[PDB]
Amino acid sequence: SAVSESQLKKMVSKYKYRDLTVRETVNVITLYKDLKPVLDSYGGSRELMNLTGTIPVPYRGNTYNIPICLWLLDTYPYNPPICFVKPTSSMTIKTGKHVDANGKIYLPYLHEWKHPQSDLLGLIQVMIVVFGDEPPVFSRP
Amino acid sequence: PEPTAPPEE
Repeated sequence: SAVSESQLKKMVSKYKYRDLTVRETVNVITLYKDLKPVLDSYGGSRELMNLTGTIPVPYRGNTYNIPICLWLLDTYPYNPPICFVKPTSSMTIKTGKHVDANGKIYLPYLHEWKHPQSDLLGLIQVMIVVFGDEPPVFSRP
Repeated sequence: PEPTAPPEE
């Protein structure tokens, strides 16, 4: 149950920067075992690859597996990913500074994104720190 | 890992 680089290259066939996107995706899924690459229709408009799953976020002495979806545009890594928190039936989205009504994530890291200094490993690192202070979702009481 | 979130505060 693991994705081969070959399968990843096929998923980004229509991408403008393929090797770069594959390279970073491999890095991300290797370090974050709970994120999985999936080719899906973005908003039912067009196919793009995204990293789906959870990232470990420590909050008040406990670690939570926050559900997220990182959409890699066909311009990745030159343009930042479009990121969303994805609440399950047992939780709700906490709208605030870094999360809007739709669960879309907003971070300075994304706003000033610039290749090659900016990357997914850096972005996820930021999310763990930022969400650790302000969770993007909470379990339903 | 199974999606988890902190209790509402």
